[PDB]
Amino acid sequence: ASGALLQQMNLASQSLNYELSFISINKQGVESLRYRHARLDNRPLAQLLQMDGPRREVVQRGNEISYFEPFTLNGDYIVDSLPSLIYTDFKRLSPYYDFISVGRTRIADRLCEVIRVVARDGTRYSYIVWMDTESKLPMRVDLLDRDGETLEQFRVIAFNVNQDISSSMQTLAKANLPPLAKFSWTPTWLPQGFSEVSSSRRPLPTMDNMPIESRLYSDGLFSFSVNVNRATPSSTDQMLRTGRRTVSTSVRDNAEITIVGELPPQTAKRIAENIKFG
Amino acid sequence: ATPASGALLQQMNLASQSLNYELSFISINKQGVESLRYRHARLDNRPLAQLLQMDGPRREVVQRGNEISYFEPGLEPFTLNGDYIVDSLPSLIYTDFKRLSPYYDFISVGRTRIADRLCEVIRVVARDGTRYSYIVWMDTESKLPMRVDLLDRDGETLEQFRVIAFNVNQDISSSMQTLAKANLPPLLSEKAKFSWTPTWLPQGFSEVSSSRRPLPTMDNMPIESRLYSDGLFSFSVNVNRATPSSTDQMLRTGRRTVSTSVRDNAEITIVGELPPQTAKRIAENIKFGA
Ligand SMILES: CC[N+](C)(C)CCCS(=O)(=O)[O-]
Ligand SMILES: CC[N+](C)(C)CCCS(=O)(=O)[O-]
Repeated sequence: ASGALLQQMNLASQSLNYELSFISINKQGVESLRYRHARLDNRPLAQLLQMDGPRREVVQRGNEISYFEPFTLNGDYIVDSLPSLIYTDFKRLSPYYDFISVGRTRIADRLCEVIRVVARDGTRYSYIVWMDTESKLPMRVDLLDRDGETLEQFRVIAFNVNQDISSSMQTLAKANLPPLAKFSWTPTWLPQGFSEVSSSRRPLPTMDNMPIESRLYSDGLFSFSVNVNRATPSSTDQMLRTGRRTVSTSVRDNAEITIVGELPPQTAKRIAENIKFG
Repeated sequence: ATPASGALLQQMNLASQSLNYELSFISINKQGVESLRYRHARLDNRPLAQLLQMDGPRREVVQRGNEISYFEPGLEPFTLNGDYIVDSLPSLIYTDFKRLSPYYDFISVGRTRIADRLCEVIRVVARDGTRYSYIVWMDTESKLPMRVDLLDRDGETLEQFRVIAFNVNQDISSSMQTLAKANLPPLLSEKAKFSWTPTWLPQGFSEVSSSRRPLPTMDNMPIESRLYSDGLFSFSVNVNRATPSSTDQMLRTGRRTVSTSVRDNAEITIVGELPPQTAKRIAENIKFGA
């Protein structure tokens, strides 16, 4: 029951005290991170630290996420390294994802269940998760191409679980932190599972205050934005894929459509070229 | 009010040999990113160590005094004599920097954060431009190595050692305490002078041992070996009787260079952590009948 195992991983991630020492591998290279999580006063407490170079820090205290290099904002979880699929509602996903068992294997000196998370309609990237058989915490996570090429890799190098909370986190618990629309277009085609999260109109940083209209879509796991703005003679069709960011611009009619998010290029384009106007 | 680079390096060496610690590190090279764990302690005025491969089959290597035991996937384990576990730590760590200094330069490149620690950054370069070099990041408190790169003469990195998490001075683990008293696999099993010597060696190198060994051939063809080291890098000069099938060739993989040259009736093959150019220069400077 992979579905159940994945739900358990999510739950372990949200409710245990733990420290993960892990590396993030992608085209940029091998980055060294530390994540600490705890529960204190029935409230989440977390720290993501960049280990090498300048001291980039991010902390979570309840729904306050404070960033450091010096602000804070609201959110239910730290984003985009610590594998956002760890905070995924897998019950929400099951109708349109397959969870596939690929057996057990040693990662980080632990026996792990290995599970593929694939969207049924062949439309998105996929994950494969190695989870600790005891703690249920994620030991390794690969983000994969539709062609099986790896875009991003999360690998735990050392960890501990169930220990009492660091002086750091014990401090952070009390320490004071920094604290801080209707469109004329819709997408006619979205991959099975996606639904709108928010809409916004934003003035572009240009001499004309030219609006850009954005819809944020998510399927509980992957997310992207559809951005529309009035076309100019300098607007062009183009595709850029780096890692998990695809930027797909297409010009249709008098509009500049740009899709930004975790999507195979093909899918982004298919969305772009299915927006109905008027 | 900060020490010369050589004093720092000596400190790191000392820290490595006398502290109890655990390094969780990755070694990066053309193979990929491999995840290792190294534990070191001293118990009964004796070294105690464990190198564990963290992913896949459970490859383990352990040190107890001067015995090194090798544990493997579905294999009978064995023990050898050795002063330290190899392919663990970069060899750089066991180095005697007092010894190296007449022929190496130790160059400060400042301080930087590795593994949430302020580190001194130091290049270790051989003065005669003859070898690969290292750059070390060393924890400013513990003195332990936090990162180590081995570099081409062109600055390309051949191998990288990076600690991801570590602890120091913490109690010797009950796993390690078990090892001290554990049953180790039984220890598993020539002294001569030759007619040839290398006339050119990089500044610093000196002979470690000599041996004559019968090759695994129908004729019991001897092969004569001199092991050289400079305290950091090491190589062997191997001579054997040339055959019609003996050819000049160079193979460099990572930090193994195999350089064969045939001069006169001899097949000379140099094996070790040396730039190809240097290996060849040694091979083609052996005299015979000295
Ligand atoms: C086939 C070549 N590219 C564009 C990289 C496609 C890779 C597969 S996909 O759809 O997941 O991006
Ligand atoms: C000079 C070109 N090659 C041999 C490829 C670069 C290696 C330089 S080396 O071996 O001395 O570091």
